[PDB]
Amino acid sequence: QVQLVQSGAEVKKPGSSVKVSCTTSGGSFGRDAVSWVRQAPGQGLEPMGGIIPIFGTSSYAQTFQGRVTFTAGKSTSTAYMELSSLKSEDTAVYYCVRWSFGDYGLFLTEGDYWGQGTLVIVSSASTKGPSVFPLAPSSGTAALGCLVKDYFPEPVTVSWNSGALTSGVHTFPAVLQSSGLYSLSSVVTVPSSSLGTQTYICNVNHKPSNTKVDKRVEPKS
Amino acid sequence: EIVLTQSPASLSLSPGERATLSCRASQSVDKYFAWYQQKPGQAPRLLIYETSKRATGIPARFSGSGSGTDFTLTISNLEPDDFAIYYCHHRGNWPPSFTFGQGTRLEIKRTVAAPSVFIFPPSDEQLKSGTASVVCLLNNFYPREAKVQWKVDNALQSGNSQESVTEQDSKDSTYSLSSTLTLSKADYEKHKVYACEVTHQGLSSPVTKSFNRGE
Amino acid sequence: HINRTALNCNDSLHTGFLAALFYTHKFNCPERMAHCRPIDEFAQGWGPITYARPYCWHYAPRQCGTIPASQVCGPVYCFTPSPVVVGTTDRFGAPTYTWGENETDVLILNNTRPPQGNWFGCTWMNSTGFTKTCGGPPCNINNTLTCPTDCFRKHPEATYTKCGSGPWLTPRCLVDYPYRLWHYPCTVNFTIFKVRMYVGGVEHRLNAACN
Ligand SMILES: *[C@@H]1O[C@H](CO)[C@@H](O[C@@H]2O[C@H](CO)[C@@H](O[C@@H]3O[C@H](CO)[C@@H](O)[C@H](O)[C@@H]3O)[C@H](O)[C@H]2NC(C)=O)[C@H](O)[C@H]1NC(C)=O
Ligand SMILES: *[C@@H]1O[C@H](CO)[C@@H](O[C@@H]2O[C@H](CO)[C@@H](O)[C@H](O)[C@H]2NC(C)=O)[C@H](O)[C@H]1NC(C)=O
Ligand SMILES: *[C@@H]1O[C@H](CO)[C@@H](O[C@@H]2O[C@H](CO)[C@@H](O)[C@H](O)[C@H]2NC(C)=O)[C@H](O)[C@H]1NC(C)=O
Ligand SMILES: *[C@@H]1O[C@H](CO)[C@@H](O[C@@H]2O[C@H](CO)[C@@H](O)[C@H](O)[C@H]2NC(C)=O)[C@H](O)[C@H]1NC(C)=O
Ligand SMILES: *[C@@H]1O[C@H](CO)[C@@H](O)[C@H](O)[C@H]1NC(C)=O
Ligand SMILES: *[C@@H]1O[C@H](CO)[C@@H](O)[C@H](O)[C@H]1NC(C)=O
Repeated sequence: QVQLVQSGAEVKKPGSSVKVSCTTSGGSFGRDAVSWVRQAPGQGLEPMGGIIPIFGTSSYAQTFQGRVTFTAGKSTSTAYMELSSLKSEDTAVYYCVRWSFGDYGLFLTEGDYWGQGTLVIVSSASTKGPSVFPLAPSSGTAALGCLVKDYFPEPVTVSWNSGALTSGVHTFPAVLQSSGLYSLSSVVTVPSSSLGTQTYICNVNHKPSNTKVDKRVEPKS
Repeated sequence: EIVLTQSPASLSLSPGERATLSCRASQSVDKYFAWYQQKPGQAPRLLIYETSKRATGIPARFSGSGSGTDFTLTISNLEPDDFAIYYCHHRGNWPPSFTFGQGTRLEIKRTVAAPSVFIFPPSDEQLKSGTASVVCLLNNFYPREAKVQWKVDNALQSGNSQESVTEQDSKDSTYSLSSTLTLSKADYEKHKVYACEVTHQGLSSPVTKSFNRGE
Repeated sequence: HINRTALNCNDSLHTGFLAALFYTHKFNCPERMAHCRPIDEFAQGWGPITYARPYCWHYAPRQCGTIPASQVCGPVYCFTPSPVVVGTTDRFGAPTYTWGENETDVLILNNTRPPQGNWFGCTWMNSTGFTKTCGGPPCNINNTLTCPTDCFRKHPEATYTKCGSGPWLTPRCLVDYPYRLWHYPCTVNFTIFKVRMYVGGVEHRLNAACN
């Protein structure tokens, strides 16, 4: 019955260093290795290496050699990971995993104990409100949308016509831009013979900045 | 540096069927092979450890096999929301290290459906801010893999675009994608023909949507 | 009980011994074992037997005592005719289950030969990677041989039952135990025989690794 508690979600200016924490339940680690696995938004599970706290033996994966460092004490509850010279590629979730290892005698591989994950977002930015831009309709059915651009951090919530139009609505997951800000598109497909007459408005709501914007999307002239 | 290559990348199936995933290894592997699943927004779940042993709680549907360099995960009577991404995994070597697969996506099986392509020019309010964004919509297609390329006055654009994909829609089992192109206000006014060219299995030929500046 | 194994190991040398302790395919020698000498290179002494490198069979060990867990890495195997594992304890003999973390924790290896007592001798490995062995006391029987095993040829009355001090059952045979190839990596090529010892009338059926 072992549990791991990881550091809180952090946000670091690009090109700095970040230290994430991993603390275990049962007093200290022992005979066990504490390994680190990252996952960038959407991508696969990408291991980084680990440390074996009892011996001090460091394992570094080839993708991160030289900027990552693993520390732990022989009988401490906590094992560390520091990553220096962060870019936006590093924006990811970092897991620590405690496992027992061996192939041979008294020591056989047991255990899969994972932490809860530590989100690290890499941006120059501070809480900023979105800029809502129309994607005007032009050409059956037509498409129109809202471009929620240059906001930080997530989440925004887009709904249409105060929530009465939900059918045929797509709000795509946002993307971290090179600025460090977020950009989003919600679109909805509507009957083409309605464009001049049915009014369309999208409701953008960015809780971190108390920004509420209602931008009317009207076909271009 | 053991390299677990996992195949297929995407498996397109419907509930009730048998899902078989393979993972081949650059070298032999000392048992302690593991299979994991990951649902969106959730952390990976252990299914099988030590090549064949089912984890705690895992239904008898999931079966493991393999040895040496070749391992397979066997999912019988595919049930709803066994549909997720799957990773093979190995533990060992000195210094003790993790190797993971590249991943495999179980999606809900559908008929091929081509994308609906709409192109959006930059707002006149956005141009007032000094940036132009161009948006390309692929609205409801299958399978998930559609390629988009931005051509501005016949110049292929690399490093100016960024895209997102939705998750498979509960009812139509299709996908959507929007790609966003960014240019400076001046550089956008340095060109005329803005094009969005889409490649997809439902399309015998590239579909190109485009507009002319101001027109 | 796995917790009672002392586990203080640094391997700043990169000897490779740390990996062999855990993963089977990382096992560690023919250059260095050329100091071991066959029993025929020593000389007979028939004076009445009185009591006096660790991987040579002709090692003369001091009698076993209590050793601090601080300096021990891996399991500690003591040998009756048969193998046995000794764990960490406190100085009063009570078992300590903390992986050897405490500076106070010790391993009580004090030996009095069976049949009277406990074990003929013990092997462990210290933190720098060196196999260390105690037992006996060995027998005093340019080529003098202080017998740690069954030296029947150089003194008839020097038998393993009489002079045994460790895993070596004869000058060419050592007891097989799970971590034998870790403490004595150079005994890798040894052929294994099922053997049987009678010490005090108890049958010790065990496996033996021989030349
Ligand atoms: C594990 O056992 C080894 C011996 O097998 C220990 O190494 C020995 O450590 C001592 C002192 O700590 C060394 O003493 C030195 O001897 C030289 C003689 O050339 C002398 O000039 C120095 O002033 C000093 O007294 C000894 O050489 C060394 N032997 C070797 C070759 O390793 C080791 O410390 C043990 N590890 C532990 C207890 O953690
Ligand atoms: C390691 O040490 C702990 C004590 O330090 C041992 O403790 C008990 O192990 C059993 C295993 O089933 C548990 O149910 C108990 O809850 C444990 N704690 C108590 C109250 O003593 C443990 O067995 C040791 N492990 C091994 C295998 O060496
Ligand atoms: C680790 O070593 C310490 C040495 O201080 C031990 O300390 C003893 O702790 C008990 C607690 O009940 C006291 O009553 C004793 O008086 C302490 N003794 C000494 C020498 O000060 C501690 O018990 C040890 N733990 C283990 C794992 O054996
Ligand atoms: C143990 O036996 C192996 C062969 O099974 C020996 O390996 C060979 O040793 C000779 C030395 O004359 C070398 O020339 C060969 O290159 C070795 N071959 C292999 C397979 O490595 C080994 O030396 C023997 N002794 C020990 C203690 O290792
Ligand atoms: C291992 O031994 C070396 C050499 O004596 C020493 O400098 C080193 O600190 C030891 N390492 C640990 C962590 O005990
Ligand atoms: C065991 O040997 C030690 C020395 O290592 C000695 O001090 C002790 O009295 C002996 N007897 C016990 C208590 O086991």
